[PDB]
Amino acid sequence: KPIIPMPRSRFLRVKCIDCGNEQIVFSHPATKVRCLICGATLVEPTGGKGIVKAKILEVLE
Amino acid sequence: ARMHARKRGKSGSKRPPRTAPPIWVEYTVEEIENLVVKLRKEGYSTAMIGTILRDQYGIPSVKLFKDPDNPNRNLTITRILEKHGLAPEIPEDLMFLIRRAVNLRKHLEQHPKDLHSMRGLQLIESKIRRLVKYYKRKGKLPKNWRYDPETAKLL
Amino acid sequence: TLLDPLANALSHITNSERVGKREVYIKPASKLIGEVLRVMQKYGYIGEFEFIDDGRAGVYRVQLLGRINKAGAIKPRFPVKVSEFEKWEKRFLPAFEFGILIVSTSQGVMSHKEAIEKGIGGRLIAYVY
Amino acid sequence: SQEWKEYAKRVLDEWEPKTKLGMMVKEGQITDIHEIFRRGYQIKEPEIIDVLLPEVNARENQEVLDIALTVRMTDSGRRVRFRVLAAVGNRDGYVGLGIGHGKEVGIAIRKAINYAKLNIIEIKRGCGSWECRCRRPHSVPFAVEGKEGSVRVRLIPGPRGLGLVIGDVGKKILRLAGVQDVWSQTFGETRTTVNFAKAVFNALYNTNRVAISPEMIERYGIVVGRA
Amino acid sequence: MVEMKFEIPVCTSCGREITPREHATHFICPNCGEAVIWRCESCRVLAKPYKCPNCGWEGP
Amino acid sequence: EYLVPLDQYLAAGVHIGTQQKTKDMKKFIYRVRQDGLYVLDVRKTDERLKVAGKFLAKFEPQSILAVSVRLYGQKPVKKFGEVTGARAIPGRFLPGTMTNPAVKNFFEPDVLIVTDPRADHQAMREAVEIGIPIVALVDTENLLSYVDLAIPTNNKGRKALALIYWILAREILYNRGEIQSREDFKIPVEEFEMKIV
RNA sequence: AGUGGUGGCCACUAUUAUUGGGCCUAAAGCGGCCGUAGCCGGGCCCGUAAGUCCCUGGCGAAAUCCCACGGCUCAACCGUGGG
RNA sequence: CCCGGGUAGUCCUGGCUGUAAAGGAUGCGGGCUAGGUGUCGGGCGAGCUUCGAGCUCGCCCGGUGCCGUAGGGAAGCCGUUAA
Repeated sequence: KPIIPMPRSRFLRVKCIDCGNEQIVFSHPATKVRCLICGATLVEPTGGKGIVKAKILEVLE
Repeated sequence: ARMHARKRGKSGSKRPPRTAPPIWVEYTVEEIENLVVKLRKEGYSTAMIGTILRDQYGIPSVKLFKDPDNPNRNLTITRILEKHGLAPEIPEDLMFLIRRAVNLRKHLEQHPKDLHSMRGLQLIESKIRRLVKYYKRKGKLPKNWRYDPETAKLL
Repeated sequence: TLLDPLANALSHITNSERVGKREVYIKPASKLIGEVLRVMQKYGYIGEFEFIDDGRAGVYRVQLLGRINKAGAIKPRFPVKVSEFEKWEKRFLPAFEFGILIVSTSQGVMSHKEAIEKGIGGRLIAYVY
Repeated sequence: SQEWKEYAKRVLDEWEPKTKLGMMVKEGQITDIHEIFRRGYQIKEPEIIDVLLPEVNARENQEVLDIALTVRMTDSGRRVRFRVLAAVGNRDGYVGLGIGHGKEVGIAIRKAINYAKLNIIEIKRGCGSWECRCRRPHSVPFAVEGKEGSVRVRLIPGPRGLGLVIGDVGKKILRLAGVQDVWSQTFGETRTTVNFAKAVFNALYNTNRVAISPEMIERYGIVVGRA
Repeated sequence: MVEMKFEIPVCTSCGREITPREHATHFICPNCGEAVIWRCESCRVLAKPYKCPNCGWEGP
Repeated sequence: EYLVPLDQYLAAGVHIGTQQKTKDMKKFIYRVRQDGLYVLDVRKTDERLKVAGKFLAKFEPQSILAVSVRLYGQKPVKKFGEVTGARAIPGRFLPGTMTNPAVKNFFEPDVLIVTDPRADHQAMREAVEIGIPIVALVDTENLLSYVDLAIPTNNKGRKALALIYWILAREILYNRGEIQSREDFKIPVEEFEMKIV
């Protein structure tokens, strides 16, 4: 148990498969991550981390 | 989560000790207000608005942004709704309990013999009454305002 | 629910040093806790003490020198004038002038010995020996 | 004094050292009694201490506290047994307490005194009262608390010439400890002499547990053992 | 009357003095091999680590 | 810099621990296999046995006593004591050994070596009742209470048991100046082992 | 030149527990939950200064009580002086 | 007490009665204080996986036993789910 509580969740800078939309997403989403343009699902909110479906570009703290 | 169940489970969550907004964010303070009002005019509450902002738009917290209209107050989604005639007169948190109480009351009307649900009602109305008393202390609610089930049906 | 940071802190210190650890972290950090931590360290009971900016309420880090026998916060803030001070020394200390007490006078939190010559009353806050 | 040295030489002749601690107190590179306490060896031979502290053998330095008469019993009778509690010690901060089982009075007395010799400990003394402050180890340096069984005992420093205001058991134990004035408070059943005596013993032993900076060593004239 | 002021030993791990009948130990340093390290019974039972005064070697 | 080859260290099974752990031990842990076994850090074992080599030869050969009760530790300790001239007592540690003066074998060592803390509770209790420091071979489940020197090792395999005392005797003769070089140590590792008949 | 019996009161007693008690098995946690008054309440800044603390004016009679001196042999008792 | 019968009761609907060795014989909230040890729920990291958390090992959270360092207790015993 640390003195200070850090957040385990990260953020992900992600490039979409279809329309090549670049987005920032939460590592533990609660709803289905819909792209802005094509609207396809990107991350699936599961019990733990969301199941990313696009291609990660870079993690963010 | 111990007021009634007295169970010490901690499904809470952790925020980083961040004072300044993250560098990697691209949206300026003006765009977040536009996004939240767009979501709110659809009919989303501040909690789910925030979940969507952090989920898809990827913003950690609006509270990390400082109010352009006030140097000494952190910007909150509720404050943004208030800034444009969208904040609710009844705060969301109590409104949700009101509607839950009403629907449960219908269920009890249809099912007089479920005493477990009777006790559930007995505690959730104590929650409603406690928050009503708090708001009377704080003043966000009218002094004469008093929850009544028949009036709650209207709400 | 938490009610008083100071007594919790002093109990934390005492209990942690009964087993005899080295570095103790107190979670509910406040200004009065720091003003307290000044006093006994000025008497050499503890080693370095410092404040860590957690982000919620701050933490206090202390190194223990293994000097204190018992360190506890007297709760009910008894107001005491000067000339009757001895009547309380018999209640919290093991011998003549053994250990100290902390008083919050008009001039701030500070040791009891230094208050005798400063000639100030105030409310007892804690004690240690 | 010289008689005690004579007895010390006599026992040095007769006694042959069994336990490891025996050699360096027979060979003579140990002369201080506190050499035994500081390092923390174990004592099992009664001859180890009277060489350095022969005064234990004085009749005024040994006291018989109680003579309990317990009873085992079988189908064919109640078989008695003697349990004697007695204390020994020099009057300069070294005392021991002992309980001896036996079938006669003298046997129990001997075994009790012998075992008491092994329970020797070092007693810090001082002057911590609010009225005496004389920096002489005439009393306890500070208030102390001892526990044994139900009985709890609080010994508070007192002014010079007050005497020992405590039950006769603690009276004798402290009188053999080189302490003259102390306030006493007793919690629990004090009729059971044995637990009371052991609690007093443990309180005296606990005196050494308190952390002390040298300033109060000056302030109360704190002496670790012989003054 | 000579006041034989002995030096009561002090444990290294905690700094507490050694009472007479404590089951404490005294042993030579594990790396510099000249400094005497004391270990009091309380320090011994839970086996908290100790540090050398001379070479700064750490050892349970 | 190892006193023995590291491949041979692995072969002797010293690194192999059981599926247990203790919080006081966690520092010496290397990793946990996918089955549950807990593995030691061989480097720290090397450093610890080096320090023990510095220690043990400082004391007198006759005042050092070792005791073992494990079936696989009875011959290694005997060979160790014979090599270093240290007293050895395998098997059941007799009660009252150094705590009862009137026992025929009333020997009071200035230092004691322990194979398994779990096996010989009586030994360390009697060692405490006299008050001497302690050296112990600690596997992944042993408790570190009253351990002035803890050596991480596998004290179940006979090969490791032999190798540990082999190395320790070699370091004893190094520090006492009796034997100068490793090649001078002609006694093989097999001499300390337990011969399965 | 007192000494005994008895009755009332305090201590003995931490058997009234503020200082300072217990409530698994010895008398002693109500079957459970909710909740009003009351009580006890998170961190930081600013103000007020009611409580809180230091200084100072008026005031709580005499008598009793503590101490020095003096008077009656001394004492008790009385006065002078300080508290 | 054993056996053979047998009414109220035991069952449903509405209401009353407010009871038990309703016992963990342990009132509830917070913080602190060695550890080991299994299962239940959720999450995570690996490996197995006929790819169904389907299966094995470690970790975090919540509840749920036992053993047990110190400590407590008159002891019986309690000992982070504290007495």
